[PDB]
Amino acid sequence: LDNGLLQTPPMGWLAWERFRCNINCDEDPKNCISEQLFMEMADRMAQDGWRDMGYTYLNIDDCWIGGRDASGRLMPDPKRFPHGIPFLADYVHSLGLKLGIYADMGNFTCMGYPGTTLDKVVQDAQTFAEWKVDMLKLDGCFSTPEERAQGYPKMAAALNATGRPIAFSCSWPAYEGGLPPRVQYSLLADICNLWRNYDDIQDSWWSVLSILNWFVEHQDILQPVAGPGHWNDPDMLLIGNFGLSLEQSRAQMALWTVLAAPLLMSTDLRTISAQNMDILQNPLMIKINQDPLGIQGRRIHKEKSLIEVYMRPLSNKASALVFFSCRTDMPYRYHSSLGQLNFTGSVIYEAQDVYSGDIISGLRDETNFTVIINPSGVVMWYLYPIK
Amino acid sequence: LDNGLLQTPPMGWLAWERFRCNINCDEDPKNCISEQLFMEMADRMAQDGWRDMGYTYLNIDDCWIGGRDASGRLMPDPKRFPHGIPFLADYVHSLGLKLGIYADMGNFTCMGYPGTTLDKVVQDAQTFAEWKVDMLKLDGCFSTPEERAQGYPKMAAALNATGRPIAFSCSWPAYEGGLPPRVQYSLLADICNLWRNYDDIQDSWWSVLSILNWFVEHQDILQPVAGPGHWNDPDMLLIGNFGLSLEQSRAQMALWTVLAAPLLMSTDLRTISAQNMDILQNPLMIKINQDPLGIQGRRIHKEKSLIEVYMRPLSNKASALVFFSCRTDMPYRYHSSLGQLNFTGSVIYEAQDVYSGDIISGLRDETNFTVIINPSGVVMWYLYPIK
Ligand SMILES: *[C@@H]1O[C@H](CO)[C@@H](O[C@@H]2O[C@H](CO)[C@@H](O[C@@H]3O[C@H](CO[C@H]4O[C@H](CO)[C@@H](O)[C@H](O)[C@@H]4O)[C@@H](O)[C@H](O[C@H]4O[C@H](CO)[C@@H](O)[C@H](O)[C@@H]4O)[C@@H]3O)[C@H](O)[C@H]2NC(C)=O)[C@H](O)[C@H]1NC(C)=O
Ligand SMILES: *[C@@H]1O[C@H](CO)[C@@H](O[C@@H]2O[C@H](CO)[C@@H](O[C@@H]3O[C@H](CO[C@H]4O[C@H](CO)[C@@H](O)[C@H](O)[C@@H]4O)[C@@H](O)[C@H](O[C@H]4O[C@H](CO)[C@@H](O)[C@H](O)[C@@H]4O)[C@@H]3O)[C@H](O)[C@H]2NC(C)=O)[C@H](O)[C@H]1NC(C)=O
Ligand SMILES: *[C@@H]1O[C@H](CO[C@@H]2O[C@@H](C)[C@@H](O)[C@@H](O)[C@@H]2O)[C@@H](O[C@@H]2O[C@H](CO)[C@@H](O[C@@H]3O[C@H](CO)[C@@H](O)[C@H](O)[C@@H]3O)[C@H](O)[C@H]2NC(C)=O)[C@H](O)[C@H]1NC(C)=O
Ligand SMILES: *[C@@H]1O[C@H](CO[C@@H]2O[C@@H](C)[C@@H](O)[C@@H](O)[C@@H]2O)[C@@H](O[C@@H]2O[C@H](CO)[C@@H](O)[C@H](O)[C@H]2NC(C)=O)[C@H](O)[C@H]1NC(C)=O
Ligand SMILES: *[C@@H]1O[C@H](CO)[C@@H](O)[C@H](O)[C@H]1NC(C)=O
Ligand SMILES: *[C@@H]1O[C@H](CO)[C@@H](O)[C@H](O)[C@H]1NC(C)=O
Ligand SMILES: OC[C@H]1O[C@H](O)[C@H](O)[C@@H](O)[C@H]1O
Ligand SMILES: OC[C@H]1O[C@H](O)[C@H](O)[C@@H](O)[C@H]1O
Ligand SMILES: OC[C@H]1O[C@H](O)[C@H](O)[C@@H](O)[C@H]1O
Ligand SMILES: OC[C@H]1O[C@H](O)[C@H](O)[C@@H](O)[C@H]1O
Repeated sequence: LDNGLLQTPPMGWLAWERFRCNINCDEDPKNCISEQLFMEMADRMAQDGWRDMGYTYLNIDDCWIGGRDASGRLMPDPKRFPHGIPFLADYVHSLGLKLGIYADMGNFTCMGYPGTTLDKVVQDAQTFAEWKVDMLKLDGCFSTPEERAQGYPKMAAALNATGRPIAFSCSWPAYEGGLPPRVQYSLLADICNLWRNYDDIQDSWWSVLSILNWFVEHQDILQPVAGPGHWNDPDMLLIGNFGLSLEQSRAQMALWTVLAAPLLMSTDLRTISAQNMDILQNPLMIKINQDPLGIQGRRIHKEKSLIEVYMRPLSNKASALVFFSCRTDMPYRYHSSLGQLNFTGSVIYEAQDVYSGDIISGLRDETNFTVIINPSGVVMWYLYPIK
Repeated sequence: LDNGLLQTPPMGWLAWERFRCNINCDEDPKNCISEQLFMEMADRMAQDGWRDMGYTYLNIDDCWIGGRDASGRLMPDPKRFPHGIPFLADYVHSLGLKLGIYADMGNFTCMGYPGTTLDKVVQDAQTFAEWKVDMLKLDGCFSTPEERAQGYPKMAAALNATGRPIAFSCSWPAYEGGLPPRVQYSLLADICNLWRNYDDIQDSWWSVLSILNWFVEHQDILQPVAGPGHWNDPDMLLIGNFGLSLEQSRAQMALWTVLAAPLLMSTDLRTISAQNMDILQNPLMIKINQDPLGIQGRRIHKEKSLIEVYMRPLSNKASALVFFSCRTDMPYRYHSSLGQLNFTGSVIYEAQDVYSGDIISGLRDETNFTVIINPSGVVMWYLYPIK
């Protein structure tokens, strides 16, 4: 979408994966979807280094809506959002952050809350802009393919007309199988800043691999359509939650980064461990994710030893390499050379290990190197020519 | 097997899952299959509370064999085991531990090392006894159904004839699909102390789940056949390795415990975290696993919320309950009562949460309770009557 927004992938926090549709504020006041939850997360983002590292979006997901008023104007749940959305937006802006909200192009949201039907698109866009929202996630439950085909372009146009810059996250392609001929990616890129192509992430390694596999199988289609202002969205980071081991957490971060994915966390920032914070706030990792070229990476090699190699081109003739072990046994000593990974001759390279900080220097194409990769884990290099 | 051994499930350490067939001691001297590795693990088991908690077996797996001498007698790899197996057993015995060894009923071991063919069964049994081995794991690679049907009883008879008590771990049923009519559990119970029924565990949550689900699907057959002296073996514990998150690690321990499974670790005891050590060395968990009745537990309840309940009867009218979440979203508040979990009578119970240590008092059959279960995680209760 040509609205000047998201020239690099959006970094932030999204409520959904961790907090879902928990509206029982009587039994569970600390973890229910509410004004309090978002304010407390905003506080952590501002105080604990998150905003400073680039995580700027605080996004509300499903289950915020209370109904529509006599004019058809959207309202939050009065008990869970007693001060309303402008209050929350103003609060988030006062901390140097941006606020995202959620709507559904259809009769209802996926959890059955009031939907943004075709005749409500313009009104709801105007409402969001008036509230000073900075991002909209438009889901596609309870609609037909033709309704979505009208509705997503209509919303992009309605948002534009408000005059407020609002980042547009579309779920349109996920509902149509994510692939040609039903999905037109040139069209999507003209109307959306980012799009959910595929299944909802769940808090499991199986879910991560399932998404990873789908994006890799279809990378010839998906890789070229990504760039500044228009990203593929493999869904939220699971880092800080229940399903991923340490190696797996490091793996998702590295793989989302080489895929030029949004770094949208969804975790309790109030209780996040130092170890998981270290992953998400890794400065070189973020630098790579936020590379100005915005070129999505690809899997470039697959071995029968079950080691996969991913490569992302970066600015200043630099590259990111992810050595990824799909093995389930033990650490694997992977022997290779840059020449075997299709690098150009005569150039001498240097690598910084993104997680350890270690520097490997004097790498010519023919230089043999060994990387030790843990099972379900990665080794990630930031690679650059040296003069 | 009526040899006076394993009246409770065996507890110890097995090399395979974590260290596999790593024989390259030139490049990896600290992690290769060698006498040093086993001596170092023995020291850890003696010094770090493992032995005193009940972890007594230290088991060599595949890839230890050098060959056969002129008389056809097995010898360990001379470079990797320079002092010989008797030296290692001596060392193990001096620390109050027991030594386990590996052989294969067939042409070769699964990794292609010399096999214990039918004409070598007796000689190998005598060799292990002379070496003062305490446990034998007999694999079934590179053999026919008829060879196994002859060989496993032949080895049991041979081991018996040596006069040395040697715990017998049989993989026979795993090569036969693990089920009747192809597997005869009445025979296995008479000739083996424990048997691998099913697939090799790998370092992943998916692997734990597939094993757990196979054992649950066939529990009507498998539950009754286990007891003092003869156990089902769902394979090694993964706790301390790479593939399991904290919740999943706590889950495998709890679930292996209610299944009256062996507690055979396979992890680097030199670098194991305190958090993982606290799981494996949990005194009440071990007490439950080592319960003198040796009655294997069952899944007693399954709900659409994807919460599963397991129950294991224990000595002194006590029970172990495992509330297991197969959800992949967020913590779940499970509402139940003992009466809904098929507890009868007017008995008043008290429960101790095995992980938190918390005590819940005044539980009658009708009393409503709530437990909070994390995704891919468990809540475990030790439940007992009070008067
Ligand atoms: C509502 O929708 C409209 C129409 O889509 C949006 O207006 C566009 O906004 C974008 C982003 O700000 C504009 O793109 C920028 O144009 C700059 C100059 O273009 C001029 O010249 C062309 C002809 O050559 C004219 O069409 C145009 O009117 C301008 O006069 C560029 O300099 C910018 O360059 C950026 O990208 C390059 C290359 O990637 C980088 O090197 C630079 O660093 C820089 O970031 C950029 O391309 C676009 O021109 C606007 N279109 C129109 C018709 O005005 C609104 O933004 C949108 N409003 C809201 C509220 O969402
Ligand atoms: C080769 O194979 C034979 C079996 O064919 C094995 O012999 C068995 O060995 C076990 C273990 O040593 C014996 O079990 C023990 O029996 C002891 C006495 O029981 C006798 O008396 C009763 C009278 O009612 C008879 O019914 C019974 O047949 C025996 O003759 C007990 O003292 C032992 O009790 C143990 O368990 C209790 C738990 O309640 C504890 O309190 C005790 O401390 C103790 O640990 C035990 O039950 C068994 O009797 C033998 N069977 C036969 C048929 O002889 C060989 O061991 C095996 N050889 C090798 C080396 O593997
Ligand atoms: C989006 O919503 C529209 C609007 O209708 C509204 O929502 C419905 C689910 C009902 O709750 C309505 O009371 C409400 O006005 C849906 O269009 C409507 O669908 C309903 C139910 O399918 C239709 O009523 C049915 O008519 C058939 C006869 O063909 C009977 O067999 C049924 O018993 C029932 O009475 C109704 O005609 C229709 N109304 C309009 C104005 O079109 C629409 O289905 C829904 N779209 C999607 C994609 O979910
Ligand atoms: C286990 O091995 C036996 C022994 O034969 C060995 O393997 C042969 C291929 C050859 O290399 C011999 O020198 C070895 O001693 C296998 O039994 C033989 O099977 C082969 C078929 O390849 C056949 O030619 C012979 O007649 C068989 N020998 C006898 C006398 O039994 C057996 O097949 C192997 N079992 C499994 C399941 O792998
Ligand atoms: C790299 O190592 C391989 C061993 O696999 C060796 O054959 C080759 O000569 C080495 N290449 C160079 C240029 O050192
Ligand atoms: C248990 O809870 C149910 C509602 O879930 C309630 O109807 C019932 O009265 C409770 N039972 C007791 C004994 O309090
Ligand atoms: O109910 C909200 C839920 O709806 C869909 O499933 C989306 O794909 C999820 O990301 C989430 O927004
Ligand atoms: O209907 C719920 C919906 O949620 C997401 O958008 C998924 O991508 C879809 O495949 C579907 O499961
Ligand atoms: O090769 C060693 C390997 O062989 C078989 O697959 C067994 O089931 C494993 O437990 C292990 O002993
Ligand atoms: O040789 C590996 C071995 O591992 C397990 O025991 C399987 O159940 C067997 O069928 C066999 O594949």
